[PDB]
Amino acid sequence: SMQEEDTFRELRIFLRNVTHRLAIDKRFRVFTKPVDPDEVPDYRTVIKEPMDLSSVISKIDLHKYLTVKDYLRDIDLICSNALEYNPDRDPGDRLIRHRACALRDTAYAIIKEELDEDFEQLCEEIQESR
Ligand SMILES: CC(=O)N1C[C@@H]2C[C@@H]3O[C@]2(Cc2[nH]cnc23)C1
Repeated sequence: SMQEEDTFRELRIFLRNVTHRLAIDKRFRVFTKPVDPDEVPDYRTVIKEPMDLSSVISKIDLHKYLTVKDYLRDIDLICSNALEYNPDRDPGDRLIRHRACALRDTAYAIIKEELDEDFEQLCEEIQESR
């Protein structure tokens, strides 16, 4: 229905605003673009599904996310990729792990405060019906 397409357009507006607020935070700069194959030629042999905040905005605009749950699966993949690729005790690895955990926790906290649980349940019920 037209009302259902208005629901999904409100979901996209909401996801673009959360994603912009993560992308401007100086802590999260390392997550704003794909890892450069040139600088790190080993990255794509270890990490089988790379993800970054620029790809997330592209995916919103391609209508890839019909629920906030499917968006959070990509935020979780950015964070789990960084924990798996940078697991060592040295300060460089520990700093990127601390930033990855802060990106995940910040996204979840904005969604807990600003997403209406009945808006998310409506998106889930339209998705299930298709
Ligand atoms: C997001 C992530 O997990 N990354 C690991 C890489 C290792 C290190 O920070 C890089 C990018 C880079 N270029 C040169 N050294 C590096 C980003």
